[PDB]
Order: sequence, then C-alpha cells, then structure tokens
Amino acid sequence: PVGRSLVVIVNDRTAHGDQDTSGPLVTELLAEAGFVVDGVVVVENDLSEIQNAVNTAVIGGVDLVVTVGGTGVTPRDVAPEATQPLLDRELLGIAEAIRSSGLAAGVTEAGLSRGVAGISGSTLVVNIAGSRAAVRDGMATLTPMAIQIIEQLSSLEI
Amino acid sequence: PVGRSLVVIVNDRTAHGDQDTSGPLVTELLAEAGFVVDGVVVVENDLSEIQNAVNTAVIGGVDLVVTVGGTGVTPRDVAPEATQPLLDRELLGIAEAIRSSGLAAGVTEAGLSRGVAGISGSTLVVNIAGSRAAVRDGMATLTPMAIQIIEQLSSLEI
Amino acid sequence: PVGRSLVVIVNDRTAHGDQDTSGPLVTELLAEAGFVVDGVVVVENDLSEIQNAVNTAVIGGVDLVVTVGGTGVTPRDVAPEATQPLLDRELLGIAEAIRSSGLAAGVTEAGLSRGVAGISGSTLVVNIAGSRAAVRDGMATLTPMAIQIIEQLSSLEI
Repeated sequence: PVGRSLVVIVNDRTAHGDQDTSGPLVTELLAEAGFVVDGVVVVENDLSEIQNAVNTAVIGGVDLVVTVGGTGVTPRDVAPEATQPLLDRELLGIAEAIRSSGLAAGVTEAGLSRGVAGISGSTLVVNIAGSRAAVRDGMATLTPMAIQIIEQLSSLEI
Repeated sequence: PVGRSLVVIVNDRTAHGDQDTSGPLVTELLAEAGFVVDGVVVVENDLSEIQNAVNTAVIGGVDLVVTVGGTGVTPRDVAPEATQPLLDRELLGIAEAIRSSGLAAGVTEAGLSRGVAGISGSTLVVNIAGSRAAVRDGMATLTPMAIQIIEQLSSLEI
Repeated sequence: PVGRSLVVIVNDRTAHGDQDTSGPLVTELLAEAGFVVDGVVVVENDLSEIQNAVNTAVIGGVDLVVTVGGTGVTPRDVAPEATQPLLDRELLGIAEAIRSSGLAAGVTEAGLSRGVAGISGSTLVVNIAGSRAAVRDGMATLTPMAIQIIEQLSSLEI
C-alpha cells in the first residue's frame, strides 16, 4: 500500500441527506492507485467544519486528504479559505496542474477551481471541485504526484 | 446579451492623447462574444486612478471589467497591485490560463503578464497585457470563462 | 553579451564538500545563451545564507541569479521562503512555465518545484530544482524569458 487517505466531501446538500455521487468515485480511484481509504467525512460549506475535518486527519497521521467541493466562485464555497491557513507549505504545482489539465479537458469547474494544495503536518492536502468530471480529471493528475510525494517522505526513513 | 462590460485602458501615453490601438479591439471582441460594452475608461499607470476606475464599475454593477496594460516588469506597471486588494476572491485559473496560452502562442508580454483576476462585488475583473497580440490571445482565453462565470451567477437567480 | 549572471547552489552536501553535479551544467547553459557567468556561490539550506548570497548579487548589479536546489517538500528546503521576501515584484509566469514544462517532460521535482521568480533591485531571480533533469528543462524554459526581460530593461535606456 502507498499510504493512508481520507476523503472530505464539502457539500451543504450532502451534509443534509442528499445522495453523494462524487465520494464513491474518489474512494475507488484512491483504492485503485494503491491507497487505503480510512474513511469519508461529509461537511457543510463552513470554514470551521472543513478545518476540523482536515485537522482531524492531520492529527491522525493520514498521508493524503482529498477534499471535494467548495472551490467555485460563490461566497458559500470556502474550501480554499479553510485549507490555506492549515498549510505549512503550499504546493502550487499540484493546484496549477489540476487547473491546467481540467481546462485542456473542457471541465470548466476544474479549470476555474480555486482549490489549493500543500503539506499540513505529515499530510498532503488537495482541494478538488465537486463534480464527477472534476474528480475524474483531478484524480488522474493528482494521484501520481501524491504517490511521489508520499514515497519520497517515507524514503527519508524519518 | 450575456452581460455588461467595461474596458479600462491603463496607459500613460493614451491618458495624454496618444492613439489607443488596443481598446477598439477589446470592445469589438467583447461585443462579438455577446457583451454590451458600457464604455471605455482611460487611466494612467497610477494605483488610485486604476482603483477608482474599477471600483466605479463595481458600484455600477458591471459584470465584466477587462483592464488592458500595466502588467509588465517596470515599476510604473501597477495594474496588478491596484487590482489585487479589490478582489473578494481571486480566480487564479483565469490569470494562469491567460499566461499559459500567451506563452504557447509566443506572445511574451502575455506569458510574462503579472495580471491577476477575480470577483469584486458582483464584477469579474481581469488584467491583460497592453499589446494587440496580448489582447487577441487573452480575450480568446478569457471570454468563454467569463461567459461561464457570469451565466452561473445569474442562474443562481439571486 | 546579454548580461551578467550568478549561480547560487543551494545544497547542504555541496556546502560540506560533495561533488556539485548541477552547477557546471547551469554555467554552461548560461554561457551558451550569451550571459557572462560572474561566479558560483554554494550555500546550505539556510534562509539567511541564501538571502545573503542573493542580496550580494543584487547589490553588485547582477542581471540574472539562478538558484538551484531547495525547492522540494521537506522542511529543510527553504529557497522559496528565502527568495520571496526579497522580491519587489513576482513573475509568476516564469515559475508557472517552469513547473508546467517540467511536468510535461515527466521531471517530477520540476513539476512540483516550490520555486518562485521575480525582480529584486535590478536583478531577475529564479529558483529551480536541484537535479540535472530539472536544470536542463528549467533552463530551456527560463533563458529566453530572461533574455527578453533583461533586453527590455536595457532598452528602457535607464
């Protein structure tokens, strides 16, 4: 196994009982890249809830947290605002590659995603947009990068 | 019509009577994408003038403001410095896509543009470099993105 | 000659006597693009040493400083943290183009580089990752951009 992962669904409707159509796809793509999926957390578009969810993964030593949702242009979308202050160092390369690949694939919500990416504690944290198309394209870009970052951290033999 | 737009020409020479060769091209490309062009404002490379021009569009409820000029490497180029503090949220995807497309087209002043992009109030604000080549390539990248952001805002039915 | 350049090797091992395998390649690529190479400085992954090295080039009026190393994900990698506060204006276009080209070439440490770029005083400063592959790909992207920025500054006839 490459490492442990957690998925955070950032969606007001999912947090009140609607069918989450994105999370299972993220889970299966993580598993197919070789990650153990420790769990899925659903939160509202709420800064402190999102922070609590990520910080909980960070304190439990999770290797990869993928948040899904809350990267659009409306004031309610606060995943990036919630994430950025938790980052000890940003990895613009991840966020830029996700936007760039989504734009080339014609997935607008991915090209325009305000998502950030970085290391918090021992955890790689990456925001992706909420749609199935964004999760598909974002995950294809992200997972080899995440494998390399995580493999590099454990080859430090720290 | 997709929405209302304003063009802000940021150019010391144009502000003192020289022929503006970029503004008419921006106007015609906006019109061809379906925007009403409310007007054109000419300002110097001057932070408070640029801010006044943009804030005036913001308070009038304009949907898209394209600023043209003042994104180069010299100290006089202050469009990005003027713009960034007005943004309630940045849209790095727009600025990155404009740079990336300009670089692939060999338009140096576009690849290297310090331009930013984001939402201020109800207005999408985007900096592009001053040349005809930069306006051509920047507008081709920008206008479908702007249509999608604006169509999304009005489909909120707010 | 296009201008004067300095190379700063940011590497703990090189700073204690190991063979620097990257610096000669950077020197030869600079020379081949037409820069005079004023010198090479070796420093540790140490914020104040890196700053001293860059600020020394800035005060001596150097046109281009390329730093090599210290852009990875581990806490010891501090080239970007050292560089960013010295920049009077950032040139995201350079850093983004370096990441983007490295990603397309399959050079992971380049796609993921946290390197920044910008103008400090009269000096263009650009961080690249430490490997030979990163220096090869980064330099191919950087040197035409650097020539254009420097040629533009001296054509100001300031």
